[PDB]
Amino acid sequence: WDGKIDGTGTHAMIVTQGVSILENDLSKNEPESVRKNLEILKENMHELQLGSTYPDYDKNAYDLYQDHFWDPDTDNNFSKDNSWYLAYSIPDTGESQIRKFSALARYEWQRGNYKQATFYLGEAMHYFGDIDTPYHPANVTAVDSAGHVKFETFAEERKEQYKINTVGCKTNEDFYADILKNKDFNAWSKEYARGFAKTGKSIYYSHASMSHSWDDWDYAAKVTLANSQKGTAGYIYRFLHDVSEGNDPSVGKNVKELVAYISTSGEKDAGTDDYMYFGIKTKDGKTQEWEMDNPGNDFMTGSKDTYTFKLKDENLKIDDIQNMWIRKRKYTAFPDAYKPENIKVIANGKVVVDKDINEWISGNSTYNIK
Ligand SMILES: [Zn+2]
Repeated sequence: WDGKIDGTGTHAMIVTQGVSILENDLSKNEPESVRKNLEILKENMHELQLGSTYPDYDKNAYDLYQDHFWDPDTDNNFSKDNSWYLAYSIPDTGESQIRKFSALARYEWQRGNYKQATFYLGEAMHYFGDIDTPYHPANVTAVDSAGHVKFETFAEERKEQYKINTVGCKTNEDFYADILKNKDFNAWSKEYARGFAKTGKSIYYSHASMSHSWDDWDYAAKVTLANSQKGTAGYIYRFLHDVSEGNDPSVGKNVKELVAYISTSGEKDAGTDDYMYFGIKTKDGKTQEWEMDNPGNDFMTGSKDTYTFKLKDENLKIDDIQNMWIRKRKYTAFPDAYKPENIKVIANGKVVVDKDINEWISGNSTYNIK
């Protein structure tokens, strides 16, 4: 879906509708804290709207927006168009970004930073909205087909007539109740998103591609836009319950992957081109290290980078990881100083490390973040 940097456009309509829908379907026996948090959420509507359109204008966006894609069947963005990386990486997809930003959103909310929290939730919904288009889950880029942009423009112009005001049931009913059943946010979000993405991919082949009429496009937009609104409303519902009761999805679960969200200082020369590594040390003195290298230029001055690391051992708990750090090693003969501003480490949908740094890492040195 289209979206403008000022927080207007199809993307903004989906989240704005998502809140109204929720308000409409909210059952009377819904907890009081949920009602209050929704009021705080409506108070911050413009940040939800800005976050919903922001990823397309984010200056450190991938050249092709690879991560805005995800095939629910193959489980990747364009087969491996990021340009798949073995032994170190973990390419981001629309699906993983929903999880990343969802974790950031709950974290900020829990500390009363509603402004930042809502912006993050907004970004998470941008990615869900995308996977609910016909083209994104089918992995059909703008380069691959002219119908891609054309379809999103068709939708943008008619967005007003595709708004829905309810999912068709109250929150105490099946659709919403199901959302709350699985405490493992991550396992849930993946399946929930898969269902909508499969419907979008089907719609592409049966109605939204360039082989179809314009009465077909109307039907395709009506269905996928309705589903986008419906699914967003559910995500918001889940969010409100999670932030209101302080539900934690990481509990007891093994840590199979770690996600690092790094903000590089905006100061002159803060970015670097040297080899960067992220490492962990376990209580038992066992260590693992991965090279941080997604890319197209990582660690640019003022950028925000995401890395996902898969752990070797699969029986570890969060408390088992004694230390974590970042280490830099020179590329050429002269070290390239690096100045990170902050680093957050996410495990099982929970921000486990929120570390401000704001200092140079001049040469070949290690810097503990935990
Ligand atoms: Zn979009």
